Amino acid sequence: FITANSEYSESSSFKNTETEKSMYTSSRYLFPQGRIDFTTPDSGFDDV
Amino acid sequence: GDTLNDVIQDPTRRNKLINDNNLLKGIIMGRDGPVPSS
Repeated sequence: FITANSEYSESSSFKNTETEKSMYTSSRYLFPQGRIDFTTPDSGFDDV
Repeated sequence: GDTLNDVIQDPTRRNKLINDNNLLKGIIMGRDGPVPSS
């Protein structure tokens, strides 16, 4: 004499992305010409 | 096409070569490495 029905459907979804980037550049141009010296009294040299 | 001969025969060029290369100066062998003497 009677019929009954029930349904229950549940769903879940999840996504997660993490991105990291890093860059570094170092340039050095070294163009020497020479060296200059001064004489300290402890050296004992006549040019002081 | 000059060579070392043309440099050496000219006193100005010969002395420029000697001076710019520290050819009259010894080398200090320090613990940090060799350095030309003044």
